[PDB]
Amino acid sequence: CPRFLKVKNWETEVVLTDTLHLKSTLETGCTEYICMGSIMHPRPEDVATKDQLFPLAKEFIDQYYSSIKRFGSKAHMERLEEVNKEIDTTSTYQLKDTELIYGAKHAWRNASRCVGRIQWSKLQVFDARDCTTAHGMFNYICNHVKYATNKGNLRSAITIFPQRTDGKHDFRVWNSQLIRYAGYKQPDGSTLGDPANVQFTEICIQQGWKPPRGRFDVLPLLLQANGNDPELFQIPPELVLEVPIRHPKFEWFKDLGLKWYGLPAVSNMLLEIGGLEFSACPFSGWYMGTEIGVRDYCDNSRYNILEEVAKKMNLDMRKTSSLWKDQALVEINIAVLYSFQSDKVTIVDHHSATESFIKHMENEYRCRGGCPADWVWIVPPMSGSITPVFHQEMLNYRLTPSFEYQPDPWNTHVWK
Amino acid sequence: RFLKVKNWETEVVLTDTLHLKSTLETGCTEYICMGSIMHPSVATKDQLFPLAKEFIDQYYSSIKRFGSKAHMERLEEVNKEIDTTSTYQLKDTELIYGAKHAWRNASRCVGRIQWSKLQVFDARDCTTAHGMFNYICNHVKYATNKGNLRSAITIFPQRTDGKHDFRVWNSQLIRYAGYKQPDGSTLGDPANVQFTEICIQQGWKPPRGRFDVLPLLLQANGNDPELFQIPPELVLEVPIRHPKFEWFKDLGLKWYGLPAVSNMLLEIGGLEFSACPFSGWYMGTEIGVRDYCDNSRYNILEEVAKKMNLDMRKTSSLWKDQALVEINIAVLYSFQSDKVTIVDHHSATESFIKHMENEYRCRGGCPADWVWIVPPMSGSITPVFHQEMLNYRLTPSFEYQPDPWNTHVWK
Ligand code: HEM
Ligand code: HEM
Ligand SMILES: Cc1cc(N)nc2cc(-c3ccc4c(c3)CN(C)CCO4)ccc12
Ligand SMILES: Cc1cc(N)nc2cc(-c3ccc4c(c3)CN(C)CCO4)ccc12
Ligand SMILES: Cc1cc(N)nc2cc(-c3ccc4c(c3)CN(C)CCO4)ccc12
Ligand SMILES: Cc1cc(N)nc2cc(-c3ccc4c(c3)CN(C)CCO4)ccc12
Ligand SMILES: [Zn+2]
Repeated sequence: CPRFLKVKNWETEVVLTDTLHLKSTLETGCTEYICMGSIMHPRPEDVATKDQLFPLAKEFIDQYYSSIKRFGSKAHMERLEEVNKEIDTTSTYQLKDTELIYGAKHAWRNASRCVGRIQWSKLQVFDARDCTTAHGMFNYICNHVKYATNKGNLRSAITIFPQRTDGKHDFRVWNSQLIRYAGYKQPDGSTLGDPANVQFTEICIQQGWKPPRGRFDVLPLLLQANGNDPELFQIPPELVLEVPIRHPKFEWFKDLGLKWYGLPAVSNMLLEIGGLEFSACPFSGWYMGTEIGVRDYCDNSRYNILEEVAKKMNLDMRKTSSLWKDQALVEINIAVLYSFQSDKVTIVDHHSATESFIKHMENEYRCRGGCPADWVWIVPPMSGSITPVFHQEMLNYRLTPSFEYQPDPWNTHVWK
Repeated sequence: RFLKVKNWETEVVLTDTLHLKSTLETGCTEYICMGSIMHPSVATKDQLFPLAKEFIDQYYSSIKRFGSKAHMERLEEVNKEIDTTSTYQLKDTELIYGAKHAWRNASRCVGRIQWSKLQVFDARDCTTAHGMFNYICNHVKYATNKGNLRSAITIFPQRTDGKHDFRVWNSQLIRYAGYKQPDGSTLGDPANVQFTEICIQQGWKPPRGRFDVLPLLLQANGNDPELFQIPPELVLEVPIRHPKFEWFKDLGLKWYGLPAVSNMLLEIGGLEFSACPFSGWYMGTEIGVRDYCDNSRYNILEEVAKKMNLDMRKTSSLWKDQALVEINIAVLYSFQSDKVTIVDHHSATESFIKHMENEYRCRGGCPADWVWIVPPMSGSITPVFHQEMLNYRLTPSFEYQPDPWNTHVWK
């Protein structure tokens, strides 16, 4: 590996120099002969053995004491010794509160696919490592939602449940986000509600949930403590801030009956710090408008929102070259942004977010020596080339602490 | 080993074995991916013969005559020719095969379902810039075809010692000049400001309009390049108007019909063709008229939004996005109305998915660069957005080469 790699911005001609990639610890999936940059992800018995844990913990503790300008100190050496004794005698170790907070913020700071990382150091960390039951998890999650929502002035936050021990006592949130709408596949094939959530909805109903069978039924929480079987809980509806979607010019848009929830809280990823694995760690921020997945709702039978909007706009839907899909996609995204701003719910448009990210990326190159960034996920899903990330070259690599994918729990769980 | 790629809308999984036959580096490593870097990075007798062999082998394998009589005879003939001349010459059949397969292997090209329909013009006998101009005129006339555009490539003599290169200095056969105004705005096409100044310094007398077709600057056998004017009756153009906004035509915009890329290098069996202009037809989003100045301060993007009376105070109004869609509607509407071949990004990406399926079935895979295949607008409502791809470098190939004015020893 060469010591300095350059990235160029082809609009501004600015060149940045990356050295931070020398600190990457996980494989990308690419090789010198093949690039897997567009692959989305390139057993339970296995937890870190003692001998695998030692070097990962040292690397994290070193990095932590380096960041607080205490590298090589008495404090640093005593912590190393203390961690090594814990691993020696218990096969694991416990993070200090300060290291837990540092590790969670840097897992976000290192998330190469996240365009909102300019915010990385303003993360509220909730330590739920004292949790023991699904009821306790529900309590912790309700407080998280209430704190993060903050009556529409959203605050990014993470709640960290106990780390993995032997792999048979994992804490898991089975939801993919804390707030999602149910989806119901009808006998004739059409979809009621959110088609993205049909499978998990079926699991909840299988587990005993009584579905209202509407378009916007907030799913229950499915929570697993200490490897036990997961248990169902209803989020108090007053904790779920929602926004009705309307359009600033099209009076008929509201008649589509659409709304969306304010808080994106992803809960099916894994947080890795110093070799420790926090398999339940829901984190939340606020939305970028393009993320809001209302366009895939069915309006009726075979017409989704995108098509219905085009019909109501009276666009020519016969030929594709009329760009009716593009026109309707813009109007939907205009409606989303206008509705959140009107109700004073935090949201960011893709122009502002990518513009902030470029400034963040420059600051990180200057102050940190690099900024891992996954162009394939950073560029927004519409109007790519008119955002400043499109012509920005990026280097992708995996730093630790990190957020990682993990198997869906229903595939791996051993039912009691 | 075998590698799988999933489409997350259709859940189709394809299995890639063809990447195993790749031997040029991508730029990535196990620890750093350079998928968004635009370019991450003469032949001796010893280097040449294995490359020539590999290509001859795959050629005779493709015509199902591997290990045949004529196959063995060709390897011996090529080997002897490298030994005595330090290079070798491709047969016409091989030249056509190689050119089509360089297109087939262009991982960044969404239009490759057409790869086998390519008219190849052998210009390896050319000796002078005048001859290059002749070959290029014939290429343009054939490819334009009164608006029924036909894909084509013209291939000039291969590199020898590196001091006698043939080069087309233009980036495309047809482009508009760009004039940086002391004002501060740009007259004409801002993307061509540098080459425009090189043409002026070379003696071109600029008309200083908005749509001045640049002269050809042609370099034969390493000599200094020479200027030529393409006959205007050969340059097919389309006035840009809008099917609903009658004021769009008042922006006075137009574009040329023939995209013909002339600054890339074609590599076949170890031989290097530094002058090989290739042309097809446009995808509507490629047409970079949005970056024109309408006045001394506002973009076509800004001018369109202004005439649509959009709110341009805040980005969240998405005025840029709205105007961008309307400019692309007009481009497509204008080419179709004038019966000039064009493809929209929905049809093109849809065709590319079908191309991938074909290629995985018959070839074992298809190298594809997601970063370049996804169109520059409305990405997620095209079928390629959710299509996983594998990117790898197969030869024959089209390659980047430095601008000739940074390497040329002037005399
Ligand atoms: C504060 C406002 C935030 C915004 C606007 C934002 C924006 C985004 C967007 C637009 C994506 C890609 C979405 C997609 O492709 O569908 C993303 C991905 C991601 N975000 Fe952020 N994010 C925010 C906060 C956070 C926080 C607080 C965390 C964690 C502490 C986080 C961690 C991640 C990760 C790990 C990914 C990649 C997920 C994956 O690989 O599957 N984000 N973010
Ligand atoms: C026939 C219709 C064709 C269409 C619609 C088409 C479309 C495109 C598009 C949209 C791009 C990317 C454009 C950009 O990023 O600005 C591209 C790239 C490319 N095209 Fe095609 N193309 C066509 C024909 C051809 C032909 C005939 C050749 C050569 C024989 C070719 C070779 C290439 C190459 C080499 C690239 C990548 C350039 C690079 O690596 O820098 N294309 N094509
Ligand atoms: C905190 C936060 C705020 C926000 N506005 N967007 C976010 C988007 C993601 C995200 C985006 C894509 C994605 C996944 C998560 C899940 N992985 C595991 C599957 C692949 O797809 C995560 C967190 C977000
Ligand atoms: C290559 C690539 C780049 C990028 N930026 N995002 C991607 C997102 C997905 C994705 C994954 C799961 C998913 C959906 C999208 C949404 N729909 C289709 C419902 C099913 O859930 C797949 C590939 C992506
Ligand atoms: C034949 C044909 C038809 C068509 N419709 N589009 C095309 C686009 C390209 C192309 C696209 C992008 C690009 C470059 C060329 C030049 N390289 C050297 C720098 C990187 O940028 C090439 C050929 C095309
Ligand atoms: C990462 C990436 C992906 C992609 N799909 N396309 C890209 C195109 C360029 C590009 C490079 C040079 C250039 C222009 C575009 C055109 N304008 C900006 C005039 C100046 O020349 C750079 C990066 C790209
Ligand atoms: Zn890569």
